[PDB]
Amino acid sequence: AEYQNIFSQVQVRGPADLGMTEDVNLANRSGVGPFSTLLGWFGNAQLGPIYLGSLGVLSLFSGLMWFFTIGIWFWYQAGWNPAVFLRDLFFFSLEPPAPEYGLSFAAPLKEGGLWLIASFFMFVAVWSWWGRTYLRAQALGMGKHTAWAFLSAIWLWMVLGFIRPILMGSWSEAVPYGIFSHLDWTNNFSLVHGNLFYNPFHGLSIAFLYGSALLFAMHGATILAVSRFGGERELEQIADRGTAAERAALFWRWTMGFNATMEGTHRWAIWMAVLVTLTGGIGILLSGTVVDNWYVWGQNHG
Amino acid sequence: ALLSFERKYRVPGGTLVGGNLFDFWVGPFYVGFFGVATFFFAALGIILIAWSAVLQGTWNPQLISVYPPALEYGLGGAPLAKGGLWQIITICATGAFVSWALREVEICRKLGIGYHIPFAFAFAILAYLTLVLFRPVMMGAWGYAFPYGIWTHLDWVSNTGYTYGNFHYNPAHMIAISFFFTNALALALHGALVLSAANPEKGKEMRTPDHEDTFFRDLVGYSIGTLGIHRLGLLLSLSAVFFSALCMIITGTIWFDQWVDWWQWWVKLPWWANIPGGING
Amino acid sequence: DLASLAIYSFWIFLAGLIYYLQTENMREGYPLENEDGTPAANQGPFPLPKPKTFILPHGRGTLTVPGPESEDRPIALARTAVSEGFPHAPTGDPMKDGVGPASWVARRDLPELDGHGHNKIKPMKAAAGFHVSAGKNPIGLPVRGCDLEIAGKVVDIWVDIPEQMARFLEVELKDGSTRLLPMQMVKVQSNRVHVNALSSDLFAGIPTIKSPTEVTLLEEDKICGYVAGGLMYAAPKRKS
Ligand code: BCL
Ligand code: BCL
Ligand code: BCL
Ligand SMILES: CC[C@H]1c2cc3[nH]c4c(c3C)C(=O)[C@H](C(=O)OC)c4c3nc(cc4[nH]c(cc(n2)[C@@H]1C)c(C(C)=O)c4C)[C@@H](C)[C@@H]3CCC(=O)OC/C=C(\C)CCC[C@@H](C)CCC[C@@H](C)CCCC(C)C
Ligand SMILES: COC(C)(C)C/C=C/C(C)=C/C=C/C(C)=C/C=C/C(C)=C\C=C\C=C(C)\C=C\C=C(/C)CC/C=C(\C)CCC=C(C)C
Ligand SMILES: [Fe+3]
Repeated sequence: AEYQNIFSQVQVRGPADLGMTEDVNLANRSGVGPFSTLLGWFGNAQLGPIYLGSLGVLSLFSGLMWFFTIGIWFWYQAGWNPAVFLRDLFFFSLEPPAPEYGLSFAAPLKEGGLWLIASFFMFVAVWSWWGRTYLRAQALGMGKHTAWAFLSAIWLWMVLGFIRPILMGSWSEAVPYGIFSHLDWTNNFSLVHGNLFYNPFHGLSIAFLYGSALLFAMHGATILAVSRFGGERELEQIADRGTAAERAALFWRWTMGFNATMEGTHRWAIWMAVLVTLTGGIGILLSGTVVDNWYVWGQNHG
Repeated sequence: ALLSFERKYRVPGGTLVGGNLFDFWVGPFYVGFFGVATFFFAALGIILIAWSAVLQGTWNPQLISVYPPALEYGLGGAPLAKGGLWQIITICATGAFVSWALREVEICRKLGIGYHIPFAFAFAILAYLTLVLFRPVMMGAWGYAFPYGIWTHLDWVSNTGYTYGNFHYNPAHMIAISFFFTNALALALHGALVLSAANPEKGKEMRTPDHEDTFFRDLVGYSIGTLGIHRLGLLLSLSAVFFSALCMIITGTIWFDQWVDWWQWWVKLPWWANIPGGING
Repeated sequence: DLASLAIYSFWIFLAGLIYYLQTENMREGYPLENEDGTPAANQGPFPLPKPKTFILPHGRGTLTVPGPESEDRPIALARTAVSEGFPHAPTGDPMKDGVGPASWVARRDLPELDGHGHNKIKPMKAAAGFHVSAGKNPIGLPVRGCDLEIAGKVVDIWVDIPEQMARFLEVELKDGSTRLLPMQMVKVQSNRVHVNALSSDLFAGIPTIKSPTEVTLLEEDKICGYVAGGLMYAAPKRKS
């Protein structure tokens, strides 16, 4: 076997990397976690340190709060029985209020209120994490791209659980918490709307979703392939193009007749990915608020 | 015709077949021997689709559609218009894709870089071949294959999945879909990380991998790192397609009932089948 | 209606976005050139972009792309045919000359530096706290080339300090001098390190570096260039 750089042949270990201080309040980094040899065949061996600020803690707490809320309703649905719980794990489902309560918070705890409670914990957990996304970047003087991109994931999630239920007039329109139910909600959502294959935004979304597997497979292979000239050090190849970046561009140019720069290909990346949910969320947003059947709409576009 | 740093690499050699015979470029395109294979297979197959498009009555790409032989024909050939055009176009398709990979191997050799790209492409080729050749052969007919039309092949996706109820319950399809999703997550993250370092705050100087490592650890207590993430993209991608093929090679061959039903192996275990309470007692 | 407005607008946004993305990837390699180095007639339908400036962090200066472009190095190749589009033969030894799959670019002849200004890559011996943590340790293995002849002994590993990753084997010749091999082009096994790209007699010819505790981006390019070149150019002495 000639060698492929998929796993490492040697791990090498130094002092724990505490990382650049920049405008970061170091009060808040934890200290280093331990070192997984296992992780280290593949990527980095070192776990931690993590930073937890006040916003940090907030997010992570309501995080667990949502998880723990879903989880009692599951133990309850299991009637407190540990073996039943394990057995019926994918079957338990925490559902939203019935269509009757509309958008009200009135619904009893045991038929929708528990849902909104968990939904409330999820909403502050996600959004706080979001601002955590930006803040960690500010402290380091990095650009804002992670938060912008994370905003695209949030837009679908937003439209699914909140924007769309409001616009349609009730919380029953939104998605159960549970492994099978959310699958069922999905399949079901499509049926009620005329099959999402006829919704042009769905189709676009697939093109990007598949497209991201294409791009990353291309890109990840391209790098591993030029990794024998230090290709993986993309930022310094951006600052000072080396043979790795050249031989990369020219693979794609000789194959398909155009190519990227080491920096550009990352902008293909961020967009290919972000467009998946951007596009998706427009597609759901419009479902049933503006088009009740995609087939029908499709029949005479306008 | 050339990129500014390009001449120095345009040297003779690396070919797989043909020696120096088809070793040249046309505009930016390298020409394999396999560049010549691909053009022949791809132009023949396009010609046969344009052909087929008249035998069928339309010139509109949203209508052109080429269907496999009907189930009745089993594994045999089938007249040109009753499915054989499809049989020949599929042979062109495979011919054209396998050439493309082999052409990519040749480009790899001239350039002194590794074989990762075509190896990766190969998983796509295998997925296609799973839909149009492996699965139909394990099942008895070319007619289980999908047809070549923009909108008619989604017809085939709906029809095929709905033969097992909600396809969501196909457990390999679940793992596949997880791989796809995680892949798009890694793609968003990698892109935005690298850009956020090369394009920092403003007036500010370019960040370093130490920054990229640092931001990640700050956010989630971990960073896989710059070699890591490219290995991961590759793995996530390829794993997605591998479980894509696996979920389809097994559907209709070793499992052919309603996928939702498979799950009963779990719920029906001795230790708890008959305990009462919860959703299944 | 609204859903038709959104889709059609989206197609428009999508076209500008493709355009923007396409132009962005022109900040290198462009303008296109003829096989003789002068500007090609046709540059395709995309204009160059207004240029941008990266500020490099250790008073290392600027990059501003696109900008005027050259190889900053002689290219020992000549045309092998009378019109655009054929291979250009190496006029010399391709390996010694840095052409073809042995090519390197004229990157800066300083070392890439960590986030803290220190050289990123050091021999493990001058790197405090750094040791081999898992897998077979190469150090002290004999190094074998594609002719199955021994060409030296591994005497340290050069490591990436901030990513904690092996990046070269420093290997010693009959000579007593050393060369760097890219970690990615060697196979570390039980009783030896095998190197396929190079025959035993082509190790002396590996590009040498100026300090023995630093590599520069330029040296790194010439070394990686050279060994990758061997896959094509040492195929004469490669056995089975
Ligand atoms: C993969 C599992 C299913 C399947 C499920 C879906 C579903 C579901 C959807 C599509 C959609 C698409 N699929 Mg399909 N599709 C399958 C297999 C294929 C094959 C194949 C050779 O096996 C091809 C060529 C396509 C092609 C297509 C495109 C028409 C469209 C957007 C794809 C995309 O962006 O990919 C990522 C790739 C890129 C961004 C690279 C660009 C790919 C280009 C645009 C493809 C052009 C194909 C061309 C029109 C065929 C022309 C003949 C040539 C002249 C020879 N599908 C199998 C049977 N496909 C979407 C659609 O809108 O349907 C109308 C959609 O919703
Ligand atoms: C029978 C079912 C219907 C169908 C119904 C739907 C429905 C309904 C929807 C989709 C959606 C999608 N479908 Mg469809 N779909 C069908 C058939 C297909 C087929 C196919 C035929 O092969 C394909 C390839 C797809 C593909 C796709 C995707 C492009 C798109 C989802 C994008 C995404 O990334 O979601 C994954 C990403 C997210 C959901 C965002 C998550 C972000 C949040 C912020 C993260 C929260 C994390 C949480 C806190 C947990 C943390 C735990 C941690 C470990 C700590 N569908 C059939 C036709 N499909 C979605 C879409 O937009 O379409 C318009 C959608 O709503
Ligand atoms: C109602 C429909 C069913 C369903 C039934 C099916 C069926 C049936 C299938 C899938 C398949 C898939 N489904 Mg499902 N699926 C459903 C729900 C979903 C949802 C969702 C959110 O609800 C999602 C995200 C998915 C996702 C997926 C993936 C796991 C997989 C598609 C990718 C793939 O296989 O690529 C593999 C990629 C290819 C095959 C492309 C091959 C490219 C080739 C090699 C080269 C082409 C080049 C081109 C010709 C060049 C043109 C010229 C140039 C453009 C210039 N399914 C619903 C429940 N799903 C498919 C699968 O697993 O396939 C194996 C499949 O067959
Ligand atoms: C790891 C798998 C992921 C992946 C990877 C991947 N794809 C790849 C590669 C890699 C590494 C390449 O190197 C190669 C490439 O050159 O990319 C630019 C490629 C490629 N993947 C492509 C398409 C493609 N990949 C897809 C998917 C995926 N590719 C996976 C998700 C899809 C999806 C998701 O649906 C599509 C549509 C092409 C851009 C390119 C392959 C180009 C090629 O092989 O060119 C040769 C052939 C022709 C130019 C003409 C076609 C020949 C005729 C026989 C016509 C008819 C065939 C027929 C089936 C028509 C179908 C009709 C449809 C409407 C359904
Ligand atoms: C082992 O035992 C213990 C005790 C640890 C507990 C175990 C628990 C387990 C295993 C739990 C499993 C949980 C699961 C399976 C969760 C799955 C969730 C899924 C699958 C999908 C979710 C999709 C969610 C969406 C789309 C939600 C969007 C939500 C919003 C937009 C917020 C909505 C707004 C609300 C509720 C209003 C409140 C706020 C204002 C400002 C008015
Ligand atoms: Fe990258």
